[PDB]
Amino acid sequence: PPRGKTVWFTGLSGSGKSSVAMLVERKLLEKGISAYVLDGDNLRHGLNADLGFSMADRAENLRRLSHVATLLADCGHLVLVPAISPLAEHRALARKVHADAGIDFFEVFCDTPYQRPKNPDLRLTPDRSIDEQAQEVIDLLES
Amino acid sequence: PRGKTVWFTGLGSGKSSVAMLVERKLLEKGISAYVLDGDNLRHGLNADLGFSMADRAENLRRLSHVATLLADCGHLVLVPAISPLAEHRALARKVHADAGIDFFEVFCDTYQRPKNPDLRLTPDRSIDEQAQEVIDLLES
Repeated sequence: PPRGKTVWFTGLSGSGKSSVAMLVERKLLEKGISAYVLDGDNLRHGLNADLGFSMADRAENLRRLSHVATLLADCGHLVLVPAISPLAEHRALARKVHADAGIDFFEVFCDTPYQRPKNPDLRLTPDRSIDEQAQEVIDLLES
Repeated sequence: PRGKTVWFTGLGSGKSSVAMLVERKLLEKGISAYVLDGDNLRHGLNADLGFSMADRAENLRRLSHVATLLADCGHLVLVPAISPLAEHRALARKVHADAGIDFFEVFCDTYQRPKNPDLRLTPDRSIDEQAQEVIDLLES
């Protein structure tokens, strides 16, 4: 069965990660693509209910989130992950988990101890409308 | 359209074989089935866990949530479980009920024996017939 891919959105709270991810989801579902917004905050209620909010627990939450993304992508989904992921190592580990799974991984930086990504696939900035920004993610996936 | 979980339990009892053959037959019919293997999850998602009593319980708790997540995404989730104890199965069941996902317990007979499974698979049955019995349950 077909395999999906992951778009990982990193950036400070208030940078529009969840808004953009949700609009991309809607636009992809209209396309007939099984898109899915994977939010770590939701996972915290069930799967990840053992974790707290220490830095170590946040790293672990993200490590787990990257494996849930590869699992959903293995199941065919276009996974959209809005996660602050402030450390480069958070994003590097998620990238490595995807490489090992053979799942394509796109990093989108929603720009405003946050370590700024040097080489994202796409950098979004607040001049543009959320609709425009969503279309830029869509253009990235279709390129 | 929400999926469902089939939870296979038993001792070599043919659990992973029936789970795989059901997946294959469902995939041929255009049904999005998926075999969710706890040991595979231990190499990735659950790589933080050891093998203590508490760890084995946590591994099952997490597996049950992964199943509900996948079923919520529309998959028919097939779980060749290592869940010898009744309380294990009960926890998995409760997770599914709390999520509003239908849960089917399939006992691959040959450890606390299931008292009230949806289906009992008997070892005299050719594994084509066993998988077909599972599919018939799912299609009824």
